[PDB]
This record gives sequence, structure tokens and C-alpha cells, in this order.
Amino acid sequence: WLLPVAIAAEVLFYRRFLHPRLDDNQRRVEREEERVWALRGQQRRALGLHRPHRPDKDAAWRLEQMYDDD
Amino acid sequence: KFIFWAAMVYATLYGNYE
Amino acid sequence: FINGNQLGERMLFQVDQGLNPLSGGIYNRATASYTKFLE
Amino acid sequence: RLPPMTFFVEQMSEGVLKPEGWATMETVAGLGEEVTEDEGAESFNHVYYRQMYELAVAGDPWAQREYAAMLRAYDKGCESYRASYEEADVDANVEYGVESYVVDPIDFGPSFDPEDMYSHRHAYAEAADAGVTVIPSQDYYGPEHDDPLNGIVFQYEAQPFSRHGWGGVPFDLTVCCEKDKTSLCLQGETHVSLVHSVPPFGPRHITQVTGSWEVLRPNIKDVMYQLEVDTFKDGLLGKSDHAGCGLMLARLGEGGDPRKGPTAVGVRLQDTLRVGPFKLEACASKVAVQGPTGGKEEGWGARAFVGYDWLPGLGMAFDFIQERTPEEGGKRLRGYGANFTYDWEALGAAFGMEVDYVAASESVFVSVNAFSGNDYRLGWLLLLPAVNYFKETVSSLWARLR
Amino acid sequence: AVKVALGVAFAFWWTSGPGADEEMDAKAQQEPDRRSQYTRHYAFKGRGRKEFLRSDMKNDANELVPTR
Ligand SMILES: [Mg+2]
Repeated sequence: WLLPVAIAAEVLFYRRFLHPRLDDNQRRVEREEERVWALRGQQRRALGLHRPHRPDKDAAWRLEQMYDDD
Repeated sequence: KFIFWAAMVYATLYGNYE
Repeated sequence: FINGNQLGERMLFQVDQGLNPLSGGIYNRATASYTKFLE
Repeated sequence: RLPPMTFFVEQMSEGVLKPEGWATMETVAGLGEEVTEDEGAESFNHVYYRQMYELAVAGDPWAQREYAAMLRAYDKGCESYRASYEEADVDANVEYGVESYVVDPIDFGPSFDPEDMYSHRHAYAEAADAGVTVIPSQDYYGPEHDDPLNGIVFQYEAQPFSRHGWGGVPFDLTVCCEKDKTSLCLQGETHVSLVHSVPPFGPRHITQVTGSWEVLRPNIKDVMYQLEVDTFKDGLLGKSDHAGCGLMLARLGEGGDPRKGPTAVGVRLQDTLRVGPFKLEACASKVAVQGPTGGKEEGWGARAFVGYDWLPGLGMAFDFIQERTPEEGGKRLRGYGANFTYDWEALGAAFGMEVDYVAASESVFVSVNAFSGNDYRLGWLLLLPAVNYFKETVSSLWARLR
Repeated sequence: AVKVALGVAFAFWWTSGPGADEEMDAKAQQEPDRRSQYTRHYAFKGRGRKEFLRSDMKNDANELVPTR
């Protein structure tokens, strides 16, 4: 009876309310990470040194699973 | 028997010091 | 936590759906909770 | 209504014990310069500084020098340690803002639940330190759609009567409390240690007092009190021989009042000895419990461990109980048991074997465990139960086809 | 292939020993279990309480620090 209306309402509620909020929060997280690496490059530009040599994105999400300090 | 008298042998010889 | 005494808001949602046409029934069980820590 | 007397006999005979001592303030012991650990040196320092305080008060410039030098190191270490507190507070106010640090939630294992449904309730701000420690206490069967933890256990530990870090009376306390609108659980334990002498001022002579209480409403409607006084000395038969004696009193107070109810009185001894190549540690106990209405019931218990130089890997222990129920002339009920363990390494694996003998029912229990962190060569014995299951499958599949 | 055949072939001979049911009765006749490890516990509820065994207590070291 109403149960498919409940399923459609749950799918619509997810796809119109929950997905963009999590996407927005994640995008703020990568912009904060890019700010971190810009500051590190600026610090090594203040001396006469080289660039900090960040790792690639695969290493970024893998270390996001396997940190030791924060 | 065994753990009444010898349970006071240790008590008496601990009292013999202090 | 602003020196203890947390501030903000929290929302939780949970959906349970029965997929068996097996001894259990077809059911849909939904729960939503919303908490706001306001100054 | 009192517990069985085998509970008291097991509780009063559990091996060679050792009491609680003095803990030292590390910056004033070994004044300024870094130290190391040794029991006799710390025990010497604690009684030495009380002695030098008494002599310095009486006059005596040589004692006044030592006590003033200790006071100088004490002030310097205290100011350094509060400076470290200020530095840590400033570093925390820099690293986070006005925000606080948050603990890990407790892991309860797997469930048929989304496992972060209630994990936000056990992530809280720290508070860092107040003196006591708390742990939550959990039951075996929790509610179906909730977290299983119900009670709180508090733990406190101190050394009250010290002068400047030269302590007096080690003390600790533990209380478990579960309170809801139906029941009430309240258990508690306290220990107090009193040191009479340490070498070279004497031999090591320490007594210990333990108290404990049990309340469980509305199941029992009586409370349980226990008190233990037990004394240890290193010596009495030779140099460095760890002997000890003790007594225990217990009551089931009716209505909570400790003046009425059945009582239990017990005494215990411990010793170690070294003869030939055999080192043995033995303890023994006798309990004289009162029944609900029957009167005297008495029991004897003993434990022994026989350490052996040669073959330094064989462990062997022996245990004994004797029961004396009423009609004592023909109801002596004995019981004794033996336990052996050994340990090998072979095939890239670590083997451990344990043989147990109960000697009333003449049964030998053997249990071997192995651990191969290198390969799966240890799985060749896995063909033993896999055959019989097939022999219990076809024989089922025959009988299910008839 | 040879190993998983020979191991099962030896298991058929070694598992087919005579009787094979009196030892089931001998093992299950001792319905009292193997004796389990002793811990100090409370009388009413059986929660563990702390022990003072010398071979464990001789490794312990504490200290004193000022409070904040
Ligand atoms: Mg409890």
C-alpha cells in the first residue's frame, strides 16, 4: 500500500538533502588541506629552500586510513 | 592442630621483634 | 566542546528494510533524531 | 546464607603475597640529578629524612645541613614542575582554540546494529585529572537496542601522612556503584599499608589492613563485611626469607547491622624455602565458619609450587583441601590435585603442554596449544575431524534418503 | 594432490580403531568440567578484586607528583 511511497520518500530525502551537505563538508576539507600545503610552500619560500614534496592523492586517502598522529 | 598453633607460632615470633 | 559544554547541532537517521518474500516479513522502519545545543 | 567455606579457604590460600609500599617523589630523591630504581634505596630515604628531621629539630648542625639541602631540591623541583604545567596549558591553548580534546568511544565488538548509533555518547571532553579514576562497568546481557554499560567503578589512591614527599600510610580505595530505580549494587574495598622497619634500620616488616563491603538490593537484604589483617617479614629462618601470617574476619550483617549474623574466622601462613636443588613456595590456611543453624564448620587448605633449577622449564604445583562437616569422626572429606606445565618449540611453532590431575575422580586432562606465525604446516592435523564429519554426513544422507 | 590423498588415506585407517564409543562415554561421563582459573571475587556478584601476588607485585613502581 503506502510502503513504496515510504521508499520513494526515503530515496528522495537522501538524494535531495543528505548528499549535497556531505559533499559540501568534504569540499571544505580539501580546501583546508590545500591551504596547509600552500602555507608549507610559503614557509620554505621564506628561506632559500626547496618545495615540501607532498604525496599524491592515493597516498592521501590511504594515510587517511592509517595515521599514527591525528 | 597445624594452622592454629603454627598460625600462632608466627604471630608470637612476629610479636617477639616489635 | 567550548571549554567543556558542547555547542552546535547533531542529526541522525536510520532506515531498516525487510527484503524477504523466508520467515520474516516485509517491513520498513525509519527513525530520525535532532539535537541542538544552543547558547 | 553465608558463602560456602571452600570460598573462604580458596580466598585465604592463594600463594606467597607481598604488600604495598612507599612511592617516592623523583625530583627530590637524588637531589637534582637523574636517578634509577631500587627498592632498598627508596625505603632507606623515606625513613632517613624523618630521622634527620627529628635530629635537626633537636639541634645538630650536620642533620640541619642535610634537611636544608633536601628542602632546596624540593623547592626547585616543585617550581620546575608548575612551570611545566604552565607550558603545557599554553601549548594546548595554542594547538586547539577554546576547543577541548575528546576521548575515543568504547568498542563493544560487533553487533547487528550500525555501531555508531550510540558511539557519540562515549566521546566526551577529558577534564585531564582530578585524583580519581572512573571506568564503566558492563553486564553480560545488555538491552537489545542500547549500550550495555550500567555502573561506574571509582578508584582512588594516595599517601596521606608525608612531610615533604617522605610519605606515611599508603592507602587506596575502590567503589563500584550501580543505581537505578529498581536495584542497587554497591561494592567497596580499601587497603592501608603500615611499615614498621626497613633495612638498615631493621628488617623489612610491613603490616596490611584490608576492608571490604557488599550491598546488593533488593535481592539479598543483608550486607557483607570482611576484614583482613596480615603481617609480613623478610627472615625468621634465614636471610631474605619472605614469611607472613594473617587473620580474617567476616560477617553477614542482617538488615545492615554489623552486630548480628553468621560469622567466619580464619588464619593463614605463607613461607618459601630452598633445599637442595628444590625451591618451594607454600601457603596454608584454616577457616572456622559458623553455619546458619548447625554451628562449627572447619576447613583446611594448602598450596605449593616446586621450582627446580635443572630442567628450569617444568612448572609443577600441588593443592589440597580437607573438609570437616559435623559428625566429625567419620566425615573427613579430603581432596588434592596436581598440575604440570612445559613448553617446546618445533616446526616453526611454539608448543605449550599442560597436564592436570584431580585425584578424586582419577582423570588426567592434557591440553596442548600451538602457534605458527610462519606457515600453515601446523594444519596437517586438520584432516582428522574433517573425515568424521563426512562419515556423519553420508550416514545422515543415507538415512535422509530412506 | 598426492598429499591430500595420502593424508586422508591414513586418516581412514587411523580413525577406524576398535570400539570407538566407550571413550565417548568416558569423556562425557565427566560432566563436571575441567577446573577453571581462580580469581579473587566478591561474594554477592563475582566481580574481580585486586591481588597481591609477589611475583607480580615485585615489578611495580609508583611515584608522587604535585597537583594542579
Ligand atoms: Mg558491578
